[PDB]
Amino acid sequence: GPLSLSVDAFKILAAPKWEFPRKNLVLGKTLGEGEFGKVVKATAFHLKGRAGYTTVAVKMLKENASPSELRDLLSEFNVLKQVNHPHVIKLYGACSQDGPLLLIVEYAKYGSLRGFLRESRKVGPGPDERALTMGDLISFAWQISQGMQYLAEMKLVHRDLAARNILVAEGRKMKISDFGLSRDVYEEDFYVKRSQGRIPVKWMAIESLFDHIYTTQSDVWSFGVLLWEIVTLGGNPYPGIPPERLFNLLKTGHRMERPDNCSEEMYRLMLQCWKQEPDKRPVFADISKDLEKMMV
Ligand SMILES: Nc1ncnc2c1ncn2[C@@H]1O[C@H](CO)[C@@H](O)[C@H]1O
Repeated sequence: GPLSLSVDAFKILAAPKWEFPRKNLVLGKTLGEGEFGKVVKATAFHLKGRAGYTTVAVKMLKENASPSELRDLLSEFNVLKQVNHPHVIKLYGACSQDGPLLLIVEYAKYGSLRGFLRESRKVGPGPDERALTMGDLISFAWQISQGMQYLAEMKLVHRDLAARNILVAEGRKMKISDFGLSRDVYEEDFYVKRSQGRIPVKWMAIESLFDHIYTTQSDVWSFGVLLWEIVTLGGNPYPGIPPERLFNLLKTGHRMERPDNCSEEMYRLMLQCWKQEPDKRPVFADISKDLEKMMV
Protein backbone atom coordinates (compact mmCIF):
# COMPACT_ATOMS: atom_id res chain seq x y z
CA GLY A 1 0.00 0.00 0.00
CA PRO A 2 0.95 3.68 0.06
CA LEU A 3 2.44 3.51 3.57
CA SER A 4 4.62 0.46 2.89
CA LEU A 5 6.06 2.29 -0.12
CA SER A 6 6.75 5.34 2.05
CA VAL A 7 8.33 3.26 4.82
CA ASP A 8 10.37 1.29 2.28
CA ALA A 9 11.56 4.46 0.52
CA PHE A 10 12.35 6.29 3.77
CA LYS A 11 14.41 3.35 5.06
CA ILE A 12 16.48 3.01 1.87
CA LEU A 13 17.22 6.75 1.85
CA ALA A 14 20.15 7.97 3.95
CA ALA A 15 19.66 11.75 4.34
CA PRO A 16 22.90 12.62 6.19
CA LYS A 17 21.64 16.19 6.68
CA TRP A 18 19.06 14.92 9.20
CA GLU A 19 20.19 11.56 10.60
CA PHE A 20 21.42 11.65 14.20
CA PRO A 21 23.28 8.88 16.08
CA ARG A 22 20.94 7.19 18.55
CA LYS A 23 23.87 6.74 20.96
CA ASN A 24 24.13 10.54 21.29
CA LEU A 25 20.53 10.98 22.49
CA VAL A 26 19.33 10.56 26.08
CA LEU A 27 15.59 10.54 26.73
CA GLY A 28 13.95 11.86 29.88
CA LYS A 29 10.48 12.52 31.26
CA THR A 30 7.32 12.60 29.18
CA LEU A 31 6.12 16.10 28.30
CA GLY A 32 2.75 14.94 26.99
CA GLU A 33 0.85 12.65 24.67
CA GLY A 34 -0.76 14.01 21.52
CA GLU A 35 -1.84 12.38 18.28
CA PHE A 36 0.62 10.25 16.28
CA GLY A 37 2.61 9.75 19.47
CA LYS A 38 4.13 11.09 22.67
CA VAL A 39 6.75 13.75 23.37
CA VAL A 40 9.58 13.47 25.91
CA LYS A 41 12.32 15.79 27.10
CA ALA A 42 15.78 14.74 25.96
CA THR A 43 19.37 15.93 25.65
CA ALA A 44 21.54 15.56 22.55
CA PHE A 45 25.34 15.35 22.40
CA HIS A 46 27.14 17.12 19.54
CA LEU A 47 23.96 18.20 17.76
CA LYS A 48 24.25 20.11 14.48
CA GLY A 49 27.71 21.41 15.34
CA ARG A 50 26.77 22.49 18.87
CA ALA A 51 29.46 21.34 21.28
CA GLY A 52 28.36 19.46 24.38
CA TYR A 53 24.78 18.64 25.30
CA THR A 54 21.71 20.48 24.01
CA THR A 55 18.27 20.16 25.57
CA VAL A 56 15.65 19.08 23.02
CA ALA A 57 12.22 17.50 22.65
CA VAL A 58 11.69 14.12 20.99
CA LYS A 59 8.58 13.17 19.01
CA MET A 60 8.07 9.40 18.79
CA LEU A 61 5.31 6.90 18.11
CA LYS A 62 3.06 5.94 20.99
CA GLU A 63 2.51 2.36 22.14
CA ASN A 64 0.46 0.31 19.66
CA ALA A 65 0.70 2.84 16.84
CA SER A 66 -1.62 2.51 13.85
CA PRO A 67 -0.76 3.06 10.17
CA SER A 68 -2.50 6.45 10.29
CA GLU A 69 -0.25 7.45 13.20
CA LEU A 70 2.89 6.22 11.44
CA ARG A 71 1.90 8.15 8.31
CA ASP A 72 1.41 11.34 10.34
CA LEU A 73 4.86 10.99 11.90
CA LEU A 74 6.56 10.60 8.52
CA SER A 75 4.40 13.40 7.13
CA GLU A 76 5.45 15.75 9.94
CA PHE A 77 9.10 14.82 9.40
CA ASN A 78 8.93 15.61 5.68
CA VAL A 79 7.19 18.95 6.26
CA LEU A 80 9.59 20.07 8.99
CA LYS A 81 12.61 19.60 6.71
CA GLN A 82 11.15 22.30 4.43
CA VAL A 83 10.19 25.03 6.94
CA ASN A 84 12.43 27.45 8.84
CA HIS A 85 10.87 30.40 10.66
CA PRO A 86 11.26 31.99 14.12
CA HIS A 87 7.64 31.16 15.04
CA VAL A 88 7.62 27.60 13.65
CA ILE A 89 9.05 24.82 15.81
CA LYS A 90 12.48 23.80 14.54
CA LEU A 91 13.61 20.33 13.51
CA TYR A 92 17.14 19.25 14.42
CA GLY A 93 17.27 15.64 13.25
CA ALA A 94 15.86 12.14 13.42
CA CYS A 95 16.86 8.64 14.50
CA SER A 96 15.73 5.97 12.02
CA GLN A 97 17.95 2.88 12.05
CA ASP A 98 18.61 0.41 14.87
CA GLY A 99 15.48 1.54 16.68
CA PRO A 100 12.14 3.33 16.54
CA LEU A 101 11.73 6.56 14.62
CA LEU A 102 12.47 9.65 16.73
CA LEU A 103 12.11 13.27 15.65
CA ILE A 104 14.40 15.70 17.48
CA VAL A 105 12.94 19.21 17.74
CA GLU A 106 13.45 22.51 19.52
CA TYR A 107 12.52 22.39 23.20
CA ALA A 108 9.80 24.86 24.24
CA LYS A 109 10.30 25.45 27.95
CA TYR A 110 6.76 26.64 28.78
CA GLY A 111 4.88 23.87 26.96
CA SER A 112 1.72 24.31 24.93
CA LEU A 113 0.01 27.68 24.60
CA ARG A 114 -3.25 26.33 26.04
CA GLY A 115 -1.60 24.95 29.17
CA PHE A 116 0.46 28.12 29.57
CA LEU A 117 -2.71 30.24 29.51
CA ARG A 118 -4.65 27.93 31.83
CA GLU A 119 -1.78 27.86 34.33
CA SER A 120 -1.78 31.68 34.31
CA ARG A 121 -5.33 31.60 35.72
CA LYS A 122 -3.89 30.36 39.03
CA VAL A 123 -1.60 33.39 39.34
CA GLY A 124 -3.16 36.24 41.28
CA PRO A 125 -6.41 36.64 43.22
CA GLY A 126 -9.02 35.43 40.73
CA PRO A 127 -10.77 35.53 37.35
CA ASP A 128 -11.58 39.25 37.61
CA GLU A 129 -7.84 40.03 37.78
CA ARG A 130 -5.47 38.45 35.27
CA ALA A 131 -1.70 37.98 35.29
CA LEU A 132 -1.11 38.31 31.54
CA THR A 133 -1.89 41.71 30.05
CA MET A 134 -4.07 42.13 26.97
CA GLY A 135 -0.98 43.47 25.19
CA ASP A 136 0.89 40.23 25.88
CA LEU A 137 -2.05 38.25 24.47
CA ILE A 138 -2.16 40.35 21.30
CA SER A 139 1.57 39.81 20.82
CA PHE A 140 1.07 36.03 20.95
CA ALA A 141 -1.67 36.27 18.32
CA TRP A 142 0.53 38.48 16.14
CA GLN A 143 3.51 36.12 16.40
CA ILE A 144 1.31 33.19 15.36
CA SER A 145 -0.15 35.26 12.53
CA GLN A 146 3.36 35.91 11.19
CA GLY A 147 4.16 32.19 11.21
CA MET A 148 0.94 31.35 9.38
CA GLN A 149 1.61 34.04 6.78
CA TYR A 150 4.95 32.31 6.18
CA LEU A 151 3.38 28.86 5.94
CA ALA A 152 0.69 30.13 3.57
CA GLU A 153 3.31 31.79 1.35
CA MET A 154 4.84 28.36 0.67
CA LYS A 155 1.46 26.71 0.01
CA LEU A 156 0.95 24.65 3.16
CA VAL A 157 -2.42 24.21 4.84
CA HIS A 158 -1.90 23.49 8.53
CA ARG A 159 -5.46 22.20 9.09
CA ASP A 160 -4.92 21.79 12.86
CA LEU A 161 -4.37 25.28 14.29
CA ALA A 162 -5.33 25.47 17.97
CA ALA A 163 -3.86 26.58 21.28
CA ARG A 164 -3.04 22.95 22.12
CA ASN A 165 -0.79 22.88 19.02
CA ILE A 166 1.08 26.14 19.70
CA LEU A 167 4.20 25.97 21.87
CA VAL A 168 5.59 28.68 24.14
CA ALA A 169 9.39 28.79 24.30
CA GLU A 170 12.11 30.89 25.92
CA GLY A 171 11.08 34.54 26.01
CA ARG A 172 7.41 33.54 25.68
CA LYS A 173 7.85 33.12 21.92
CA MET A 174 5.13 31.33 19.97
CA LYS A 175 6.05 28.21 17.99
CA ILE A 176 3.56 26.56 15.66
CA SER A 177 3.81 22.77 15.96
CA ASP A 178 1.88 19.56 15.20
CA PHE A 179 2.48 19.31 11.45
CA GLY A 180 1.27 15.72 11.09
CA LEU A 181 -1.96 16.85 9.43
CA SER A 182 -0.63 19.68 7.26
CA ARG A 183 -0.77 19.18 3.50
CA ASP A 184 1.01 20.71 0.53
CA VAL A 185 -1.36 22.77 -1.57
CA TYR A 186 0.92 24.18 -4.30
CA GLU A 187 -0.83 22.59 -7.30
CA GLU A 188 -4.52 23.14 -6.49
CA ASP A 189 -4.65 25.64 -3.57
CA PHE A 190 -6.91 23.22 -1.67
CA TYR A 191 -6.70 19.80 -0.02
CA VAL A 192 -9.73 17.50 -0.02
CA LYS A 193 -10.21 14.44 2.19
CA ARG A 194 -12.88 11.86 1.42
CA SER A 195 -12.69 10.32 4.90
CA GLN A 196 -13.83 11.99 8.10
CA GLY A 197 -11.03 14.21 9.34
CA ARG A 198 -9.21 13.99 12.66
CA ILE A 199 -9.30 17.74 13.39
CA PRO A 200 -11.55 18.68 16.35
CA VAL A 201 -15.01 19.67 15.14
CA LYS A 202 -15.05 22.94 17.10
CA TRP A 203 -12.00 24.32 15.25
CA MET A 204 -13.03 23.34 11.70
CA ALA A 205 -14.26 25.78 9.08
CA ILE A 206 -17.82 25.25 7.93
CA GLU A 207 -16.72 24.18 4.43
CA SER A 208 -14.24 21.69 5.91
CA LEU A 209 -16.96 20.28 8.17
CA PHE A 210 -19.61 19.81 5.46
CA ASP A 211 -17.58 19.54 2.25
CA HIS A 212 -14.16 18.31 3.49
CA ILE A 213 -12.30 21.19 1.79
CA TYR A 214 -9.21 22.61 3.50
CA THR A 215 -7.52 25.81 2.34
CA THR A 216 -5.57 28.73 3.77
CA GLN A 217 -8.98 30.31 4.39
CA SER A 218 -10.15 27.46 6.62
CA ASP A 219 -6.86 27.94 8.48
CA VAL A 220 -8.02 31.53 9.04
CA TRP A 221 -11.25 30.17 10.52
CA SER A 222 -9.27 28.07 13.00
CA PHE A 223 -7.09 31.09 13.77
CA GLY A 224 -10.30 32.90 14.71
CA VAL A 225 -11.10 30.15 17.20
CA LEU A 226 -7.50 30.38 18.43
CA LEU A 227 -7.99 34.09 19.13
CA TRP A 228 -10.98 33.06 21.23
CA GLU A 229 -8.87 30.55 23.17
CA ILE A 230 -6.13 33.12 23.76
CA VAL A 231 -8.49 35.87 24.91
CA THR A 232 -10.33 33.46 27.24
CA LEU A 233 -7.00 32.23 28.66
CA GLY A 234 -7.57 28.74 27.32
CA GLY A 235 -11.35 28.52 27.34
CA ASN A 236 -13.18 25.70 25.60
CA PRO A 237 -15.04 26.97 22.51
CA TYR A 238 -18.81 26.62 22.11
CA PRO A 239 -19.07 25.87 25.85
CA GLY A 240 -21.82 23.40 26.70
CA ILE A 241 -22.66 22.74 23.03
CA PRO A 242 -22.12 19.12 21.90
CA PRO A 243 -19.99 18.87 18.74
CA GLU A 244 -22.81 17.11 16.86
CA ARG A 245 -24.90 20.28 17.28
CA LEU A 246 -22.32 22.40 15.42
CA PHE A 247 -23.48 21.31 11.95
CA ASN A 248 -26.88 22.98 12.38
CA LEU A 249 -25.53 25.79 14.57
CA LEU A 250 -23.03 27.03 11.98
CA LYS A 251 -25.30 26.38 9.00
CA THR A 252 -27.86 28.82 10.43
CA GLY A 253 -25.24 31.54 10.91
CA HIS A 254 -24.67 31.35 14.67
CA ARG A 255 -21.22 32.05 16.10
CA MET A 256 -19.66 32.32 19.53
CA GLU A 257 -20.62 35.50 21.35
CA ARG A 258 -18.08 38.11 22.39
CA PRO A 259 -16.38 36.76 25.54
CA ASP A 260 -15.35 38.59 28.68
CA ASN A 261 -12.09 40.57 28.47
CA CYS A 262 -12.36 41.02 24.70
CA SER A 263 -12.45 44.40 22.98
CA GLU A 264 -14.97 45.12 20.24
CA GLU A 265 -12.12 45.52 17.76
CA MET A 266 -10.74 42.08 18.64
CA TYR A 267 -14.22 40.57 18.33
CA ARG A 268 -14.73 42.13 14.89
CA LEU A 269 -11.58 40.27 13.85
CA MET A 270 -12.90 36.96 15.22
CA LEU A 271 -16.20 37.31 13.38
CA GLN A 272 -14.50 38.10 10.08
CA CYS A 273 -12.47 34.89 10.37
CA TRP A 274 -15.79 33.01 10.75
CA LYS A 275 -17.55 34.39 7.66
CA GLN A 276 -19.40 31.64 5.80
CA GLU A 277 -17.86 32.65 2.47
CA PRO A 278 -14.12 31.76 2.57
CA ASP A 279 -12.99 34.61 0.30
CA LYS A 280 -14.73 37.12 2.59
CA ARG A 281 -12.36 36.16 5.41
CA PRO A 282 -9.10 38.11 5.78
CA VAL A 283 -5.74 36.75 4.77
CA PHE A 284 -3.05 36.37 7.41
CA ALA A 285 -1.20 39.47 6.20
CA ASP A 286 -4.32 41.52 6.99
CA ILE A 287 -4.80 39.78 10.34
CA SER A 288 -1.26 40.77 11.33
CA LYS A 289 -1.94 44.39 10.34
CA ASP A 290 -5.24 44.43 12.25
CA LEU A 291 -3.53 42.99 15.33
CA GLU A 292 -0.85 45.67 15.00
CA LYS A 293 -3.54 48.37 15.10
CA MET A 294 -4.50 47.06 18.55
CA MET A 295 -0.92 47.33 19.85
CA VAL A 296 0.07 50.26 22.06
N1 LIG B 1 9.06 21.00 21.46
C1 LIG B 1 8.16 20.71 22.56
N2 LIG B 1 8.68 21.26 23.65
C2 LIG B 1 8.04 21.15 24.84
N3 LIG B 1 6.86 20.49 24.92
C3 LIG B 1 6.32 19.93 23.81
C4 LIG B 1 6.96 20.04 22.65
N4 LIG B 1 6.25 19.42 21.71
C5 LIG B 1 5.16 18.92 22.28
N5 LIG B 1 5.20 19.22 23.58
C6 LIG B 1 4.18 18.87 24.58
O1 LIG B 1 3.51 17.71 24.11
C7 LIG B 1 2.15 18.03 23.75
C8 LIG B 1 2.02 18.17 22.25
O2 LIG B 1 2.39 16.97 21.57
C9 LIG B 1 1.78 19.25 24.57
O3 LIG B 1 1.22 18.86 25.83
C10 LIG B 1 3.11 19.97 24.80
O4 LIG B 1 3.23 20.55 26.09
